[PDB]
Amino acid sequence: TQQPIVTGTSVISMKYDNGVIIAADNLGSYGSLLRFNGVERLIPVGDNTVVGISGDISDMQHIERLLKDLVTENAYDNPLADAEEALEPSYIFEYLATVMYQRRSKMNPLWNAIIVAGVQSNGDQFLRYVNLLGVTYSSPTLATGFGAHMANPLLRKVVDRESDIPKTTVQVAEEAIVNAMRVLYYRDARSSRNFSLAIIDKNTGLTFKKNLQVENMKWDFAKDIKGYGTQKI
Amino acid sequence: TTIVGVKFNNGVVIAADTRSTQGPIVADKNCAKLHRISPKIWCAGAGTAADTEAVTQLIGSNIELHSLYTSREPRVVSALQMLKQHLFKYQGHIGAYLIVAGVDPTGSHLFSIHAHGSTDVGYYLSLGSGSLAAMAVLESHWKQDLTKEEAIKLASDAIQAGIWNDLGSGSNVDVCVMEIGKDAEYLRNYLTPNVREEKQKSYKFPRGTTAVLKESIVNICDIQEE
Amino acid sequence: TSIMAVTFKDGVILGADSRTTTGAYIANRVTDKLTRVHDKIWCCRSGSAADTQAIADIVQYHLELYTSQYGTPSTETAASVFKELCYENKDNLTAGIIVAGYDDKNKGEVYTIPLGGSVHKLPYAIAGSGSTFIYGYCDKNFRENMSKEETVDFIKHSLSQAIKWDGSSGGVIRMVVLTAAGVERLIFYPDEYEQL
Amino acid sequence: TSIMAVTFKDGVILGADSRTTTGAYIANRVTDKLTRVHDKIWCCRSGSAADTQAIADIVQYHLELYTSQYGTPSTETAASVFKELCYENKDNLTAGIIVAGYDDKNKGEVYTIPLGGSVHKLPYAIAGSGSTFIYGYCDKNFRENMSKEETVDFIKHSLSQAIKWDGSSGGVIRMVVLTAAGVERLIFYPDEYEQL
Amino acid sequence: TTTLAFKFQHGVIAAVDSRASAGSYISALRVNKVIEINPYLLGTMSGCAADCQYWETLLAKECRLYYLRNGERISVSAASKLLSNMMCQYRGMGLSMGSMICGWDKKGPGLYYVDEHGTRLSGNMFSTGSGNTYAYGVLDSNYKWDLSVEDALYLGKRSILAAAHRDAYSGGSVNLYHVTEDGWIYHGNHDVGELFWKVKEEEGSFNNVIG
Amino acid sequence: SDPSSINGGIVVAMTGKDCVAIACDLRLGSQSLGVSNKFEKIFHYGHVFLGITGLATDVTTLNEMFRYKTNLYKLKEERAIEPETFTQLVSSSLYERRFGPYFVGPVVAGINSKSGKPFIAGFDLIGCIDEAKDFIVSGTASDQLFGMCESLYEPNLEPEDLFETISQALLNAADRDALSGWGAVVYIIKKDEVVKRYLKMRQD
Amino acid sequence: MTDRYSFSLTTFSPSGKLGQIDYALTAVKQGVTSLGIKATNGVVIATEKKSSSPLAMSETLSKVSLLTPDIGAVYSGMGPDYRVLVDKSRKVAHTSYKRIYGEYPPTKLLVSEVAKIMQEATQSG
Amino acid sequence: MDIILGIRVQDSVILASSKAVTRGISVLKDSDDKTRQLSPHTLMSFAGEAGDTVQFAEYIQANIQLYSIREDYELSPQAVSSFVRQELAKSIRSRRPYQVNVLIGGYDKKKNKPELYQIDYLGTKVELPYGAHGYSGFYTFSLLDHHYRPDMTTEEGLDLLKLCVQELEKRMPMDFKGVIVKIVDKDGIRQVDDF
Amino acid sequence: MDIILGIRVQDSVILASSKAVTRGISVLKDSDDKTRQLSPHTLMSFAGEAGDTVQFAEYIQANIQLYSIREDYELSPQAVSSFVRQELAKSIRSRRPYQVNVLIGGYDKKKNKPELYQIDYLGTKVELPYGAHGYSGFYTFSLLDHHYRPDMTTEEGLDLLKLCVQELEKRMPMDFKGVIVKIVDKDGIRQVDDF
Amino acid sequence: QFNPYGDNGGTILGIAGEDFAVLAGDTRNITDYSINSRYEPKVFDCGDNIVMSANGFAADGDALVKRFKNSVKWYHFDHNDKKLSINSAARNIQHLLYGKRFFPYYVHTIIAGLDEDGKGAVYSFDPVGSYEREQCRAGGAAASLIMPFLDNQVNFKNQYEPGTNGKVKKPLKYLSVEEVIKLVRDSFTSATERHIQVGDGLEILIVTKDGVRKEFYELKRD
Ligand SMILES: [Mg+2]
Ligand SMILES: [Mg+2]
Ligand SMILES: [Mg+2]
Ligand SMILES: [Mg+2]
Ligand SMILES: [Mg+2]
Ligand SMILES: [Mg+2]
Repeated sequence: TQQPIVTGTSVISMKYDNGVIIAADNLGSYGSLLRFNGVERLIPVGDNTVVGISGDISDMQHIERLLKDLVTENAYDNPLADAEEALEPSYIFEYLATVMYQRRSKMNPLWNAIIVAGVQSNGDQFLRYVNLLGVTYSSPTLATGFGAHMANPLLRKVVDRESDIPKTTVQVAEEAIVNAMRVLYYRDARSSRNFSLAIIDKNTGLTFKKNLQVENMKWDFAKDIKGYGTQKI
Repeated sequence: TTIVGVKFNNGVVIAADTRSTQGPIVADKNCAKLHRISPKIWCAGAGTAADTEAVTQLIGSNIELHSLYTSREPRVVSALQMLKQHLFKYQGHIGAYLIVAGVDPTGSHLFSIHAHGSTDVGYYLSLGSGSLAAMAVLESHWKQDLTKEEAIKLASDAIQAGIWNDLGSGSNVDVCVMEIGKDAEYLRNYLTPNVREEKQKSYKFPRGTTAVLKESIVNICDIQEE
Repeated sequence: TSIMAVTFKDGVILGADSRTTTGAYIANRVTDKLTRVHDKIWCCRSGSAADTQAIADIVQYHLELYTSQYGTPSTETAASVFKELCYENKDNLTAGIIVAGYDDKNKGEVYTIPLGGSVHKLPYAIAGSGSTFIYGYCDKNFRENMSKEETVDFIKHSLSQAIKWDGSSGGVIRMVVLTAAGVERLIFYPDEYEQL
Repeated sequence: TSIMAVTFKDGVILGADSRTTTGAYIANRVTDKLTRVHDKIWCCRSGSAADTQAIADIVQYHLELYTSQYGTPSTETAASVFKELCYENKDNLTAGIIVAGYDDKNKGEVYTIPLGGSVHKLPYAIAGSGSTFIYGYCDKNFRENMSKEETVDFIKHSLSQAIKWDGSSGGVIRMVVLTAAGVERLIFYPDEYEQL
Repeated sequence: TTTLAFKFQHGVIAAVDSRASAGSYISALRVNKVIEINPYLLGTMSGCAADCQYWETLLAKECRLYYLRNGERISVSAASKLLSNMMCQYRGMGLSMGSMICGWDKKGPGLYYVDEHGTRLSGNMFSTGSGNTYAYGVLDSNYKWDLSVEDALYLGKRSILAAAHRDAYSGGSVNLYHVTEDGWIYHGNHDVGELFWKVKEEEGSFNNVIG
Repeated sequence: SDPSSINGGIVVAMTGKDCVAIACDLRLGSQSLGVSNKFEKIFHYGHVFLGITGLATDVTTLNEMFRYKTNLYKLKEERAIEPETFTQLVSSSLYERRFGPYFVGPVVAGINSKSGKPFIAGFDLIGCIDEAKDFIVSGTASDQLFGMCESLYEPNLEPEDLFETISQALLNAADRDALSGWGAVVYIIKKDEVVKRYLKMRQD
Repeated sequence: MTDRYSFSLTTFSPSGKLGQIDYALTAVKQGVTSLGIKATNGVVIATEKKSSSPLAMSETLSKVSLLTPDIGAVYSGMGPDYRVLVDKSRKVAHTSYKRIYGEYPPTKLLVSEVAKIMQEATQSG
Repeated sequence: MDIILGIRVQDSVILASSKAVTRGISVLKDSDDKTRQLSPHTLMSFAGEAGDTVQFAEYIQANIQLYSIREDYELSPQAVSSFVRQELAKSIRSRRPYQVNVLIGGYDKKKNKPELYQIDYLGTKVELPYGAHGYSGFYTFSLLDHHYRPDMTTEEGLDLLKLCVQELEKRMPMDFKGVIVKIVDKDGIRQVDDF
Repeated sequence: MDIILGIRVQDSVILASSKAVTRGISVLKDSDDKTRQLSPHTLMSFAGEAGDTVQFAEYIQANIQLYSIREDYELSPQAVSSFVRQELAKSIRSRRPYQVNVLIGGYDKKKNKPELYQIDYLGTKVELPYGAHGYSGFYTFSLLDHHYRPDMTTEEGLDLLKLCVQELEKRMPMDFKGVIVKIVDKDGIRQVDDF
Repeated sequence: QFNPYGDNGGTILGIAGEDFAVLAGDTRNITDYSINSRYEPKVFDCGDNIVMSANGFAADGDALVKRFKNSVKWYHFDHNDKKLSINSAARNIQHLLYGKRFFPYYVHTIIAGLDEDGKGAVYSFDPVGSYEREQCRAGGAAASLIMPFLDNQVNFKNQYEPGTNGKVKKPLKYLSVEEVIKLVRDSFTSATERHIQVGDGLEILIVTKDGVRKEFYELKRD
C-alpha cells in the first residue's frame, strides 16, 4: 500500500476505420503544484503499439522500463523479431494486465490507469484498458480519470457503437480527440495546454506527434461577467 | 441528475433530465425537476430532491408576497439573494444545488447556487452528477449570440449527454424557455428517447389465482341518516 | 486562487485569477473575484466562496448604511468592518480577504485580513493558494510609487507565475484600477500572459 | 530546507541553506547539505536526515565499487542508483534528492528525485520546503549557458528569498561548483545575502 | 437458520430449515444444510456455508482414508475430533462453523456438537442457528428417550416449524433425516408454507394465526 | 440499528381503469423476532387511503397525526379532503421534521370525488413527492416490489384484474424478504365502493 | 419603554355595548361607498376612487386589491387600516394554507382568517 | 429487571415478572416487584434501564390516578395503553429518552374482556394474546404458539406460564430469581403468592 | 466454563467445577465436565476461552501420560504444576496465547500430602489451601477464610464447599447449572455423584 | 488506504430447462456513476459444454474464469481427454474459490450446462465457495428485482387454480427454450427500467446436447 506522489492526469483514446488514436498531456503534477511540464506519458512499443499511462509517474517510469526490457527479451534467439514474431498490442496488454493484477494481489499496486492502443498483425484495431486493481475492459472509446467523465461523452457521439467504427475517418477521429483535450484543459485543474498524440494506422503505421498545443480557445465572453449576482460594475 | 442553463439572444433556457434515484434504484422514471419560482423565473434542482423542492416553494411563496407588496414583477436577483441567504444560514445542511434562470424588467438572467450559499454568473451552466458530461457538450458547441432555436438545441444536447453517459441521469428531457417580452414556455417531455419496448409476454393472471381468506366492504361513507 | 492588491503613485490596483475548483474539477473558469463593497473600495476574496460572498454582502450593506448617515467611508473603516466579521466568527469561517480602496486624502491603501481575522496594512498584499509561489518574485520586483503601466505589468507578471505553478489558479487575469479619475476594469487572456 | 542545482556554460553548481530543525528548534544552524558521492558527482538532500544520509552513504559505496571495476561513472548512472534505492523503498523513506555532476563528455547535468522515487533530468532544479516560495523567481530569472558569476548570483538571490520566507530554512548559503577545473566550495553569510 | 439433532432409542433425528439471507433479502429458499459425509455420517450446517461444506466434505475424505487403512468404520467420536482439530488450525482467523456430527457406531447412536472455536461436545440434544431458541422449547417439553421413530421424526419436524414461524431468517422448507446402524435414511423435503397450515389444522396449534 | 428496517414491512399501490389498489403485509417484528401478524399498515381518512412503511412507532404516530389533521380539515372546509390535497399535506408535515424526521415510507392512494381520476403518490422520509402514473412501492422489499411491478403491471386493468396483479406483486416480493409477510391485505378502491381482501400466504 | 398596555381597550359598557366596535362602525359609515354583486358565472366588486387632490395620481392608490389569484377585496372606512389588512391577508393565505396544502385557500376560510385578525384587535391588549 | 411475560386467557390477564436486581457483579435483591397498579383493573409491568423503569412507571401511575379522581371514572385499558404509548413516542425524540419497555394487563369492565398490550421504549404498541420483551420471547413463544387457546381458564394459563418459566430457567444463562405472578380480572388485581 | 473451586483438606484435595456451556444466548449443555485426569493421583480443572480450555488440558494430559510411560513413574503434583506453569508462561508471549486458567489437585504419594496449585493464563502459580479463578473467589473466599482448617475431614470440606456454592447461587448473576465435585486422595480420583 | 476490491456492476441469470440450460448476462461494465463499456462480455464458453460467469469485481471475475478454463485444459491432459462433467466442474470451482478463503474472489459465480443424464443443470456459488445445484438463479446488482418474478413465473409460487381458491396449486409444467428466453428478456428489460447499472445489451448463452449457441439483444442505454 502506498499513495501516488507525482501524477499524470487523463489519457484518452478511440478507434476509427483503419486504426486507433491515443492522446495524453505532458504534465507531472505534485498535488496541486504543476511541477513538471515535459513529461511524455505515451510510450510506443515497436511500430504497432502505444501505451498511454496516467497516475503515479515513478510507477510509470518502472512500467516504461519493463516494456523496454520486453522488446529486448523478445529479440533474444528470435530471427523473426522484426516480422512474424514481433510484439503484438495484445501480447503487451496481457503482460501488463498480468503484472497489474499480481501487484494488487500482493497489496502493493502500481498506482496507474493504462490504455494500450495498437493494430494487430491481421489489421484489427486493439484498444483495451487496465488499472491498479487489475480491472480490464474494452470499448470503441476509452479514457482514464477525468477523461472518462468528459472525453468519453464527446468521443461516443462520433463512435457510439461498433458499427460506427468503419464510418469514422482518421481526420474526424483526430478532430474529436483534439477537441476533447481542449475541453479537459478548460475543466481539469490538473491538466496542461501541452500534449502528445499518437496515431496507429494499419496502412500508414505509427505517427507520433509531440509538442501539440490546445488552440482556438474561447475566453472573450469572460469580459462581460461581473460579480457573483447583484454587482453591475 | 443532469441540469443545464443556456443564455441566448433575447432570453435564457433551462433543461433537465427526468430520472430520480434512491441509491442504484430508479424511484421515478419521469420526475419533474424544472420548478417554478414565479411565472417567468424558473429553476432546476440537483442534490436532495425534497430540499430543492422545499427551498423553491418557500422562496417562491415569499417572492409572490414581495411582488404583491411592491406592485412589481419579481426579479431573478431577488430570488437569488433570498435563496443564498437561506442556504448559507443552514451551512450546507439543506442540500439544494440550483440553476436559477428568468426574465424580468431588468432583462434576462442566469445563475447557479451551491448548497452552502455561494452563487455564480454565467452564459452556460451545468449541475448534478451528469454535469461533466453536459459541460463537455456546452464547452464544445457554445458561442456568443445564440438564437432561441440554437439554445434549445444546445441545452437538450447537453442533457442527452448526461442521459446516455451518467448512470445518475436518464429517461426524458424537460425544457423551459424564458424570452424577454413573452410568456415563459414550459416544455414538459420535450424529448422522449427512452420508451420501453413491448414485453415478450403478457402477465395478466386468470381470475381466482390468488388465495383469499376473508372479504369485506369498507365503509368510506360518513354516518348515515335515519 | 491567486489574488493581490498593489498601491502605486495614482492609487491602487486589485488583481485576481478566474478559477474556482471543486477538487480537481474547474466549476467556473471565468469567476470574478474582484468584488465591490463601495464605489472606490473593493476586495479580493479567497477561501470558502460561500463565506466570502456572505461577508462581502454584509460589508456592502454596512458601508451603504454608513454612507447614508456619515458620508463616504475610509478604506480603514471598510477593513475594520471586514475584520469584525472575520474575527468574531473565526470558528465558523474560512475567509482570506484583501481590502483595497482609494481616498483623496489617504490615496491608495491596502489591507490584508488572513484566516484568524487579524488586520495588516501593507504597500501591497498577496493571498490565495497560488500566492506561495510568488513571494520571492513579488518581494524582488515591487517598488513604491510605480506608474499605472508599471503596476499593471507587475501584477500581470506576478499572477502569471502564480497561475503557471498553482493548479487551483487559472483562466483570465482580472484587474480593477482605483484612482481619482475613477474605476477601470481590465482583463488579460491566456494567450497574452502565458508568453510573458 | 532550501536546495537547488543549476547547470551553466562551464558545468553545474549546487546550492543549499544550513538549517536543520526539530519542530521550531534549530538543531543545527551550520549544516552541510551538499554531499559528495563521487569526485565530481554531488547531491543536495531534503527530507529525513537519517534517510538521506543512509541513502547517500550507500550510493557512495556503490559508485566507489563501480569505479574500481568500470572506471568513472556518469551522472546518469549515479542518479539511477539513487532512484533504485528511493523507488524500491518508497514505503519506508522520506527523501527528496537532487543529483548534480560534471562529465567531460556530457558536461554539467542535474537530476531531481522527488518523494515517489521518479527521476527528472532538468536544466536546473529546486527542492525542500523553501523552494515553494521561489518557483516564480527562478522561472523568471533562469537562463541557459550562464557564466559562473551569473549562476552564483542566481543561486545566491534565489536561496536568499527562500530563506527569507521559509522558517525551516536559514543560516549560511553553501555552494559547490563542478567544472573541468575541479571542485570549488563557496560560503555566503547572512550579512551578505540578507541585504540583496 | 435453524438446525437440530437429537439422540433417541432407535437412533438420531436430524432436522434443518432451508433459508439463506443476504441482509433482509432472501437469497435462497432451498439450501441443503445437511451434508451426507458418508452413508453412516451426517453433518448439519450453520455459520458460514462454505466453511461447513469445505471442511466436512474434507472430513469425509479423512473418514474414507481411515476405513481403507484400518479396515474398520470410523467412530462418531473420532470423526468429530478430526473436524474439531482442523478448526483449531485456523483459530482466530475468522472461520464460522457450528454443526452437529450425527452417526451410529459401536457405542450406539452418537451426536457431537463442533464449532469454529474448536469446541467439541457430546450430548443427547443440540440446536444451532438464529432460530435455535424456538426449537429448544418444543424439543425440551416433548423429548423422551422412549420415542418411536414416527413420533421422533415429527418432533424434529415440528421444532423446525416453530423456529421457521417466529425467526425471520429461518424458513423455506424442512429436511428430515433418520440415522440408523445400517446408515442414514432421508425422510423428504417439506415446504414450511404447506406444513404450517397442515399442522395448524390437525394439531390445533397457532390459534393466533388466522387460516 | 437502521430505523427503517427494524420492524420490516411493505406497501404497494397501483392505478387501474377508474380504480386504484393499495396493499400491504401484516408483519411487525423486532429485527429477527416476529412480534405481530395483525399490524395493518393501510389507513383511510374519508375516501383517501394512506399506507405507511418503516419504523412502527412513527407509522402509528403519523396515522394519529393525519387523522387529527384531516378531521380539523373537514370541520373547517365542510368537505372530505381529496388525494391531491392530502398528498401535499403529507409532504408538508414530513418536511417540517427535516432535521429530525419520521423514519417512514408513506403511500397515498385514492380517487378524486369530483373528477373521478385515479390517484397514487409516494414519499421519501422527508417529504419528496413521487407522483407515478403506474405504481408506487415502499418498505424493506421495495427492490423486490419494483421488480414485480415493472414486469406484472399493465395500464387500464379492470378492478378484479388489478386485484390479481397487485396481490401477486406483494406476495412474491414478500416471500423474498425476511422482514415482510405474515399475512397481507389488499384494498380495491372504486369511486363509491371499497373492497378489502385478506390473502392466504406462507407464515415463515 | 416596553408596551405596557397589556389590558383591553375595548370593554363592555353597562348596557352590554362594546363601544370601540360601535365607534369603528361609525368610521365605516363615514367612508366612501363600496358594493358587491354575485352573478351565476361571477362576482363583481366596485367603489369610488375619491381622489384627495387632482395633483394626486389616483391610479397609484388601489382600493380594490388581489388577495389570491381567485380572491379580491374592497373596503369602506379607514384606508391605511385596509392596506395593512391586505398585507396580512395575502401573507396568511400562504402561511396558514398554501405552504401546508399546496393550493390557495377557499374564499370562506381566507375570510375566516381575516375575521380572526380583526376580532383579536377587539380583545387583545 | 429483564424478564416480563404476559398472557391473556378467557376471563383474565396474567403478568409474570422476574424478581432479580443486579448492581455490577452482585445481585442486590431477589424479591423485586417490577409492576405498578395504574387503576383497580389495570396493571403495568416494566423492564429496561435502571432508574428509568420505576420513574416512568410511577409517573404513568400518578397521571392515571389523577384522571380517575378528576372524572370519577376508570379509563379503559385501551385508553391507558394509548396514553402510555404517546408518552414513550414523545420520549424517544427527547434529549434523554426513557429506556423502558412495558406490558399493560387490564380487564375492560364495559366490554367484559381481558386485554394485553405490549409497548416498547420506542412507542411500538401491539395488542396480543401473549407477549414479552427483550429476549424473553425467544425462549417462550414457541411454547405459547403451540399450547395457547383463547378459551383457556386462569388455571390453565398459569400452567402454561410455569412451562415457559421452566424453559427460561433451563436455557437462559442469567439467574433471574424466579417470577412474581399477578392476575387481572373483573374483580381486580391479585398476586399468586406460591409460584 | 467459568466456575472452578478447589480446597485442600487433611488427606485430600476437592475440586468443584460448573456444568454449564453457553453459545450465544443459549445454554447448550448442563452436564459438562471441566476436568482432565493427568495421572492416577493428579487432577486438573480448567476455565477460560472456548476451545482453548479443552485443547490445552488434553495437550497437558498427553504429555504427562507420555512421561508416565517413558519413566514408569508418576510425577509429583509439584513437578506437574511447574510443567503446566512453564507451558502457560511460554504461551502468553506467543502469537495467539492459550486463554486458560487451571487448578491442579494432586495427592503426593511420597510425602503423603494433598496439594492444590492455582495457575492463571499468564503462568502465575501459587500453592494454596483453597483457590478459585475469575470472580468465584470474590463470593467464596470470605466463607473459606472464616471456616477453613487444615485438619478438616473430606466430609467437612464437602460441607464447606456446599456453603460456597449456595452463596454463589444466591449472589452471582449467571446461572452455572451446579457443579461436578471430584476428590483426589491416596486411593486416586473419584467423583461425588450426588451434590 | 488501498482498497484491493471494486464493483463493476452487472447482472447475470441462470435457468435450467428439462434438456437445456441458459446463462444470461448484461454487457454493461461500470464504476460508480460512469460506464466503462456498453459491450464487455461476461458469460463465457469454457469448453466441455460448460458456460460460466463470475459477476461482481471484474478483475477477480476474469481471474477465476481464466483459472477454471485452465483447469479444464489440465483435466484433459491428466485424465486422458475425459469430459469434465458439470458436477465435477462445480466441485473444482469450490476449491478454486476456497483456496482464497481469507482473501476472496469478490464475485458471485454461476455455471450452466447438462448433467450426465442430459438434463439441464445450473450451479451457484458464493465468494468463498459454498455451492449448490439450482433450477433458477439470478446474480449481481438486480438479482433482488429478478428472483421474485422468477419464483412466480417459473415455479408458479402463490398461483393457485381458479375455482378452488387456494386448495389446488398451479401445476409445475415444463418450459421450452423459447419460453425461458422470453422470461429472461422480460427480466432484464424490467431490471433495466429500475436499476441504473443494468442496460446497454443482453447476451445469452444456450447449452444443449448439440453444443453452445449465442443470442444478443439490445437494452436501453440510459
Ligand atoms: Mg525512517
Ligand atoms: Mg528563515
Ligand atoms: Mg484433523
Ligand atoms: Mg421465518
Ligand atoms: Mg493464579
Ligand atoms: Mg444515464
